[PDB]
Amino acid sequence: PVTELSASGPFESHDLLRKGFSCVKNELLPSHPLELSEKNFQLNQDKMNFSTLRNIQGLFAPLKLQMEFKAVQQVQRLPFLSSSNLSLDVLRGNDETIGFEDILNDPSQSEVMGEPHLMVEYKLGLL
Amino acid sequence: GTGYDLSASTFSPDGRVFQVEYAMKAVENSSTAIGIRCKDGVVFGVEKLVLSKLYEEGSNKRLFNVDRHVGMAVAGLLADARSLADIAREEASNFRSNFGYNIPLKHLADRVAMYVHAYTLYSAVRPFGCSFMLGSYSVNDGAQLYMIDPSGVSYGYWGCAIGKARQAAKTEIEKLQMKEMTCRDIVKEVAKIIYIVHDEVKDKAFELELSWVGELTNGRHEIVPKDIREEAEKYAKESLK
Amino acid sequence: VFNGGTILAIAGEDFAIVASDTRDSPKCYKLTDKTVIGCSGFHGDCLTLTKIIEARLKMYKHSNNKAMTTGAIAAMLSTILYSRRFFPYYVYNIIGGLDEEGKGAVYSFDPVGSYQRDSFKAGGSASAMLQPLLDNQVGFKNMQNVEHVPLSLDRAMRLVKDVFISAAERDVYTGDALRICIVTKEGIREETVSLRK
Amino acid sequence: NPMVTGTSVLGVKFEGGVVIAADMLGSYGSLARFRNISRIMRVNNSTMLGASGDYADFQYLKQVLGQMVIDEELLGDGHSYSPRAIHSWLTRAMYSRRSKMNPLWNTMVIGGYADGESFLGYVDMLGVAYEAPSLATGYGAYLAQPLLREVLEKQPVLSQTEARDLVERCMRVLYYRDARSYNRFQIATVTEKGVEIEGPLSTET
Amino acid sequence: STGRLPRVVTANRMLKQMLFRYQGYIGAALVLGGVDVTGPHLYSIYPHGSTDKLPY
Amino acid sequence: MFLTRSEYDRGVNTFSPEGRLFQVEYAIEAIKLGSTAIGIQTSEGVCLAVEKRITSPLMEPSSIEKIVEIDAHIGCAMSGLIADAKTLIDKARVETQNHWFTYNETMTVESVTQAVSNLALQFGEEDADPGAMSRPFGVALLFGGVDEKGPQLFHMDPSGTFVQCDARAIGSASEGAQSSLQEVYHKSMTLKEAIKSSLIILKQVMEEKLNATNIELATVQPGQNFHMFTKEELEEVIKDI
Amino acid sequence: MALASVLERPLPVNQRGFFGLGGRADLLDLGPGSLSDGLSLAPGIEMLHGTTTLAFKFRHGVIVAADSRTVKKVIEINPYLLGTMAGGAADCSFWERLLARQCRIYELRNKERISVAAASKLLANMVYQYKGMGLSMGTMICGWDKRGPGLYYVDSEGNRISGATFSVGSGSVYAYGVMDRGYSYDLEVEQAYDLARRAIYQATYRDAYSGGAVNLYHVREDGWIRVS
Amino acid sequence: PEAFTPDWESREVSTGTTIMAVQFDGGVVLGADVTDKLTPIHDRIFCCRSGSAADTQAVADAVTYQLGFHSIELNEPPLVHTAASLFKEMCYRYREDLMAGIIIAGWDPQEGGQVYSVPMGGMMVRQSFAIGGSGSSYIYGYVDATYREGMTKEECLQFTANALALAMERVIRLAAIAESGVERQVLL
Amino acid sequence: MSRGSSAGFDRHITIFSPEGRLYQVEYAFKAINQGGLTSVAVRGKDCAVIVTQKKVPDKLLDSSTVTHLFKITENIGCVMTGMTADSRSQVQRARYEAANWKYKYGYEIPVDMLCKRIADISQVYTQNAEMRPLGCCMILIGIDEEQGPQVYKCDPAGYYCGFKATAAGVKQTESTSFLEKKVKKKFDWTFEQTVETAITCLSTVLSIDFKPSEIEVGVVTVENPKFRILTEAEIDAHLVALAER
Amino acid sequence: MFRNQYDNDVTVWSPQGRIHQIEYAMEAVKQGSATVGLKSKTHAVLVALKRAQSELAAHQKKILHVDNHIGISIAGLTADARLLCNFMRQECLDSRFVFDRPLPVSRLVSLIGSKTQIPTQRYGRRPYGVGLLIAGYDDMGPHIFQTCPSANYFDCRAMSIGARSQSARTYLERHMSEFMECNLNELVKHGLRALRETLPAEQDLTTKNVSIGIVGKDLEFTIYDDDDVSPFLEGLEER
Repeated sequence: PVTELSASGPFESHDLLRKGFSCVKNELLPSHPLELSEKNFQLNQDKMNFSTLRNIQGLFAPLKLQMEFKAVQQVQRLPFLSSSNLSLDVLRGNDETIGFEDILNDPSQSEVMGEPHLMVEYKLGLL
Repeated sequence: GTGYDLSASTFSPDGRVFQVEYAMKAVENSSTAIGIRCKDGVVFGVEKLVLSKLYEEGSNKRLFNVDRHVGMAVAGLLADARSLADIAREEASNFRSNFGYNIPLKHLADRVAMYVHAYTLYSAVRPFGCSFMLGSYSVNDGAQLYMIDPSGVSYGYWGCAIGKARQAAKTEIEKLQMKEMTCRDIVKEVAKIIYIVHDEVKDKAFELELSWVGELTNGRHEIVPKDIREEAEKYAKESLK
Repeated sequence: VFNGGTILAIAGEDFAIVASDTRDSPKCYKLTDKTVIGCSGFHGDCLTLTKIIEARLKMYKHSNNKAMTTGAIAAMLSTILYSRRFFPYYVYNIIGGLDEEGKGAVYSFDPVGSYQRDSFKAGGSASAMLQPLLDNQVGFKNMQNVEHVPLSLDRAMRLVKDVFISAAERDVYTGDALRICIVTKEGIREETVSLRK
Repeated sequence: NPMVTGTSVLGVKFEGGVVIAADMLGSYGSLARFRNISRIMRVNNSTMLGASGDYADFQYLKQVLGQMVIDEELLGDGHSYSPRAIHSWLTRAMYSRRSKMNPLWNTMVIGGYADGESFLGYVDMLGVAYEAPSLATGYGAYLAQPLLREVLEKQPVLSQTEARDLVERCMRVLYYRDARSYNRFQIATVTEKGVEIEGPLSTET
Repeated sequence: STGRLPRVVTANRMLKQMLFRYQGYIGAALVLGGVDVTGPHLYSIYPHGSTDKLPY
Repeated sequence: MFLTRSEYDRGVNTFSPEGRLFQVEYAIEAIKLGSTAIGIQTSEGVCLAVEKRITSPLMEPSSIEKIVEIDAHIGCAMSGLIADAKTLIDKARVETQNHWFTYNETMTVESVTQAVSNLALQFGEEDADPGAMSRPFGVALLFGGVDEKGPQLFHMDPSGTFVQCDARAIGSASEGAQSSLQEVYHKSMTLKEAIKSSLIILKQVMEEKLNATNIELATVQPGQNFHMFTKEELEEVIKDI
Repeated sequence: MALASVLERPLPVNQRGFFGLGGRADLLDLGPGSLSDGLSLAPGIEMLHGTTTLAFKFRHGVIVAADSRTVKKVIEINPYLLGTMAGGAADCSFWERLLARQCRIYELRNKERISVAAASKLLANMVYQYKGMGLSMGTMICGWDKRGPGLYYVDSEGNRISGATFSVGSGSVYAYGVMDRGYSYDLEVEQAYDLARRAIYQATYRDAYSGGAVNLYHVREDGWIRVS
Repeated sequence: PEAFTPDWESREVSTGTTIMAVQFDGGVVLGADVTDKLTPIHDRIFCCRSGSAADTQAVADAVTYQLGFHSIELNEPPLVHTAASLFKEMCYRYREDLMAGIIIAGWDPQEGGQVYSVPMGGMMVRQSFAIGGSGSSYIYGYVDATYREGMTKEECLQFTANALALAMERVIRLAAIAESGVERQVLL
Repeated sequence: MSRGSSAGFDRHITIFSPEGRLYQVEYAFKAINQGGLTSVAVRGKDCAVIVTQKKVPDKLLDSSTVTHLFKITENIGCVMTGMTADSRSQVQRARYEAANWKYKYGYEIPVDMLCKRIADISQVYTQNAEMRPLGCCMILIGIDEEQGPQVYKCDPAGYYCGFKATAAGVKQTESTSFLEKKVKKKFDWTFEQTVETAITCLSTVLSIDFKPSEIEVGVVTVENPKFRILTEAEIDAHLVALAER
Repeated sequence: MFRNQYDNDVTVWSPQGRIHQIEYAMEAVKQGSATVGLKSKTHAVLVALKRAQSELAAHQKKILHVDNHIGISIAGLTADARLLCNFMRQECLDSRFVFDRPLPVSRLVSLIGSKTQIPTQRYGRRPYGVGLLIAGYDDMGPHIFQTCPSANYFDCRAMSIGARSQSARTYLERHMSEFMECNLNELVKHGLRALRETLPAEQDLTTKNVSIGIVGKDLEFTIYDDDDVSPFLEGLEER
């Protein structure tokens, strides 16, 4: 029981051939306890670090970290080609640690990648 | 420094960021605020310029209450000054929420000054064209007076003046032995100094804006009461002639 | 479950009535000068729902440069209620008021927003017991009158009072200053009259 | 989680303000170690607040609500949260947190005096809110509720001394019923003077 | 990078924070032990991310 | 001294030293490249006449329609950039159907115009809600409908801003046609005479001659729905001269 | 402020009210009665239910018929398209109101009316998206398009069956029987059979709750009519 | 109206390390019962850990991180109230996701010995003494009986040793935190 | 300012010149001299000393707030040279990065690793078009565990290196020559000799006889590894002991 | 002349320490039509001059309704006025929802100040080119506020903004000593005479070109337009 059917206004349109097989019936209770903890791990780590910076040092500290992260993530490679995130790792501190995201299920060999223009204009918020 | 001065991320051939220097001149665009730290408190005073007789008295205030114990006197762009007042209020409230006591004034000055500096760093935002002073009093800390300028440099002062006539006001403050005066005599002298450096012809028809935080308010920032402000203005006028 | 709620709404030829028995669930809050809603459910959901309806009424008035009619309030409330269909509001709503012809109008809802216009509607725990008697009492015949009871306003007031008196062989029967909201062409008129106990 | 009742919090209106009682006790379960703790908050001059339930959430809402009061203190624009404003804010907060799970398990009795009109409100963790001339949340809720309602029906208009004595009798009956040492109870009163709280008054039979 | 031979506390931190990240779903119970400039250090890390610095 | 080049018009978001945004006035000039559309609001209804400007005889005229239907009681007349016009037209259509779904009633003319304006005024500010437009729409619309307040005519220009009107001309000859509507219009005239005046002015300002193929007329009356005049109805109306 | 705005997070630290791993976070969750009303895209256990329906195609149209009367048993999607009710009343009404919204938007865009195949497919998609979440629909979409009379049964379980005779409800077994028909029945003879079939349901009941006449229908080429 | 509350301490314990901490004049004496149960958050601020070992150690590491960082920022010895505030933040936010109860005991120049107690569910209450973990049965009554409200370092050590020793009778490693520093002491 | 890159070989940070030089980084190096202050750091047998000018050109300014010696961790101190706000912001970043290191690795950050982290961040600033270098220099000191005293100097280009003695500021070249001459002779200065060396370098290349209020001295020692800033009495004792000799 | 590099963006400080796009936005305010706001001890009225191209158009909607106690009069770009009005309306709704009480006028105006200050510092934005005259009524009495493109706001006893509003401000400065004890009728007349002072000597106020909006102790914010202004205009002595 999730409530939230925006159903006030469930007027949204989807591309049927591109949506694949979506089952909102089961998209409310993750498949594993660790599914979201791992999906959003760099997100949650950034939020934890920004929170400690905010609480100890002030607004300026998370703002400058987020501004550096935004800048480096923007001189990148178009989404249908893999990037190295060299500068972003140097900023985040992952230039000298290897996690399981780095060795498992390598992003550089995806086994599946979409169309160039569709992936670029999805990153641009155009759908 | 022409050619190297359209961005806050460009260095002049002699290591000068010129947008920040132009922002400090922007502070020099406005009328003067002085702040004097005394033996038992801090007193602020602003040469507030009456834009019109149509404005309700108290509008366009330049003496904010940033926390229960901190008061802020500003110069430069007033919109920027109000945004920085909001930031300083947020910092003080956040500190109190996390740690359960009133934020030290030095720490508050550091937080806000580091915000101002963060704006002096990018091409996406421009430096703040506003300078301000913070002043507090605590029984366990004494009086404290800080000035932050648009470059993000905050120092601690015994007497400060920001604005158009900061140099003349600074000359006039240096004659005061403020380290051994109470807030009352400092209020009278602050009014005197505001009246001295006012340029009666170029600028016209100002109104004093006096404020203190001290032990006479029990470490609480306040506007100087109407009668004491009247006495200070009368002293300031009679001393001018 | 969650007793104490009995809403009797009656639409006449030019008036609407929404009567509730207070017991803690006070209600029959007024929406516009032509509309009254009556919420009989969990109290917190009723408060939040009426706040949402007020906000949406203000937004409608700003967008459309007019106050929103009874049928439009009903349709909006139906979509608001269905918005939480997999986690429903536990409320039973009745909207009473005037339509744009000036006639009476009464709408009743599920917790998920199913509504239809009624000539009268009893809502709550006591509603099941009171309904048949007031039904064969109000009609006096089998002729349809799918939107307006033939009675006059004073006669309909008398019927409401008499049926709540007849509820004394029924559930709680609050006897707690019966709330009565009357929608007429001259505006809402809350007329809380105490059931003598 | 196994559920335990919240510590009792009372309150009755009178002519010229509202009186609130809230006996000091950390919990009735495994947190009874933590004693001599006050469940009453002073929001501002016209508002006070007695809370029954989780003390963590009471502490969190003390933080948030006191910081809102300080935030308006700083502006000094002549507006302050009325008792009804605080009551409605708490209702919105508890409904919001009930829905977005993140629970706030606290039941509050908001009392106040603004504009020559006493306010007494009830808010619980589900979003239920209302107003009554007397309230009782916590352990002996259904034991003190009929007492208060009948007394108010007999006499709908009370004074400070009458209201305080009635609250005394309710708390005593909650003491004679159950043997928990109610040495630890606070009485609070909001009037035109302000919110005046006296500390741990002690029953001596 | 550091040019120093590691510290046993560094290994203990890495292990305990990795094992805490995977909420006990990685079934590695370890007996870590080494020797740095600080001296001999023996730890016992458990699958849920809890260590214990011990003599044996 | 010296005359120097100053340019304030090559980007949106730039005010001239006059308080004036030039990239929006250049979009209004973009309107003046469209075809002329005349809308007259009477008490018997609202008429919409547009000049079609068929480019080739091989082109299906039904596909270049400058008067469209938003709902059974509203119709739009277009002038300017077609690709932008159809975006605003689809916004209007979807908004009317959203309103019907939610509130079970027909959206009024002014409310449709307000929704289209909310869409149309959201330019500049591109890196805030991607999929936004980034420049003014180069199309002016003429919403003419019948609602609770009788016949109504609205006008929207490359600003996302609408004003109610009683006789508008938009397009390439809007100045001359507006000067003509200035006298030919009186506040109580019948719909037949509104159509008459619309077609006379369209004949005046067109470089071609009135045949039933190079113009386009639509009307919305209180009882009848939105109606687009056919080849024979148009023939009869023009042979009325 | 400008920096937090250039960042476009928004994340609950670069805002106001943050005092730990979160705090008040600009209103401790408290918000407004929505930021957007409708006219734009944007625990109650006692939902309502339905009973008995027919529908057959034809030579001259499609014929819906329901167990009399009050309550509603046939949704009037728009002048040219009909639909029956089974399962949740709110489910059927809401999802076919959304379907009529889609049908009207289609007609406005394309200047021709939607086909019955397309309409039933849109409905089947809308209710298939929430399969397994408790939606209870039993609609039966009928109409007339450029391909002739159309009749589809669309279900909340993803079913979308085309057919020339359908029947839902209690008397369905007796109503599908008694459906001895022919594709070339006269119109009067068609009304006859649908009457007789809802009757052979209620030959064990009579006018009352979900009882009355037959609430007959008829989908002609220029839109449906109500026969009686 | 009954204001029913989660217990927060009858969720999952089944066990206990029977942590304790007593405030004497100008210091505290934590005390607990080959491993060590007194986690030093700072130089004069310790803590005692109740709940799940993993979650409690995660919270203690994060507090050590944040307290050291904050102490360097403000250029003062950390207050015990500040460590207790950080602990309370994480033990109240992650209340439903952690099994963590904390006793923070320490010393700071402007307040002296402090025994802020953060039970499960996240709650700061400063206390003259705090006990925790399977010890709300034997220890609580005896300590309420005898506390003397003003002990010295040595008497406080003996008192805490007696309480933890009767918890045994149902090793004893202790630490006294004065201004002069921490004097850890192992008993048996 | 809004956005874009300034065209020119010395006007954007991401433009090379025909000779492959990043001129905005060199202009940042000139920004280090904005302030007119020189810093000396000297490494001894068992101590490291940072000495900087303390100019306070204002009677009204509270002189206890003017300082360029900062405490990064409990055992690492630095002297910042350059633009004052940039210096304070880089100190704030170094403090955060050191706290993160202690969190992740369980032991306190070394000096070389702290200057490496700060220099990695500085390199990221030099490579991207949205950010700019900081016009400041960081000289870090600390006692490691088994190496000894450490003096390290990060710089605006992202370059860092360890030294036996180093200088930053206006008189960096003159001080570097002075310290080279001193270090060629003997290097195992005890603790007093390192302080005298740092003070003599500063007071020679500036040709200024110092007062305890015109100079700042922060020290670490092997026996007292914690960063310490000497009081005016201690600096005056050192100065009188240097003058008598 | 030496100004061209430093006035094209709101993120560039001129070497004189001036942002010039802010001043150009202030000019954008001056390009509207005059609107007047003034208050007595009990009422706060807003009087506006409408332009409709002088024939064949319903005039501009110059006075807008924000809440039951707040209403605004606009001068400057219309798109900006609508954006700011949507903001004001949403904030008033949020206050009524969360706190059940009418949002104070000063707090609303402070929020507008922050909202409109952000574009004057950020890249890829421009200042708001609309100036507002906000008339409110809350616990602290009537209020008149003036908001600017520079993100400044002023507490006014009376104020006129728009094109040729200096004449109205001269009138209001001359006559403000008697505004407070004026009743509603002669307060609206004072506003009408000021607005008339913003006109040529030939043109006169009519019902077709005057819009009035009153809020007060008993009144909710009401707008009087095109025939409702006749009671107020009938009694206005000639110029």
